[PDB]
Amino acid sequence: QVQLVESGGGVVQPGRSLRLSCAASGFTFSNFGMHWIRQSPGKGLEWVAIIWYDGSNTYYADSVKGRFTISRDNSKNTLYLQMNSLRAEDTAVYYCAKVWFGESEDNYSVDVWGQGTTVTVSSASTKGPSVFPLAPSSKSTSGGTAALGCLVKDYFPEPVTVSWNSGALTSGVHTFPAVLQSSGLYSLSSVVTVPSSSLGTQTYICNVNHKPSNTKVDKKVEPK
Amino acid sequence: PNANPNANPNANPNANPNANPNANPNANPNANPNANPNANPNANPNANPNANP
Repeated sequence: QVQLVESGGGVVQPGRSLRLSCAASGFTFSNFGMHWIRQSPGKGLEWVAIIWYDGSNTYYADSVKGRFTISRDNSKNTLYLQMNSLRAEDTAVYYCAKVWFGESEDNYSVDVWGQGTTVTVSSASTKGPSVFPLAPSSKSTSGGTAALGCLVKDYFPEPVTVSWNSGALTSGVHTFPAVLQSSGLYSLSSVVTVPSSSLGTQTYICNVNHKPSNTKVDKKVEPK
Repeated sequence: PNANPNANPNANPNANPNANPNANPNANPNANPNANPNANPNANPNANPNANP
């Protein structure tokens, strides 16, 4: 069927430039106009730009007008978006989208969305996380169930992966979504409920992995 | 049985300000059949961006 594949996203310092691409397949790309639409937690869904099938007419949102340039290569079936003078608030997930087919006098929007590529505009430098144990004790025990975890603090950028006992422990695991701090570093927690009768004897180790920095940390959580 | 020529010739403020649901719903044949000079002269952003085909 119809398929759209975005590429080019990543971490970029403010003031620099970045070029996103969108590979289209399953249809005649040169016969359809295209949209770029971005989504952020602060603003929700937000349209960015539109281009005609032949590139003759282009439109941009007011917040990005004069900075972004949309283009296309119908011989390569590729859609491009050159983003210059990026600001911090441009951090979002960017989708390319295909205009639907309709009547000559109707209005138009998009029917098929791409996969999406994440763009994070921040002046923070790449930094590995600090892994601290959330040690269970009498104050974190209710009945026969206890809770333990790992705090993954002060890392940049996203994402990080957390496993327990090399993946052997998945029942009762809750990995919270990361939160962005005032320092531009992310932080999250991962918790797990275990039988209280196993505390002090069963070993629990959290394995944090960050491929962009090749960080691998195995932190053992011991009771107090 | 005639009309009082000195009666109220003004417009009753406490009259019916709503719309008349039984009024004329048809299209007026002898209405403005020409184009409007001060219509929209700008291109439509959400017009057809594809081929005919």
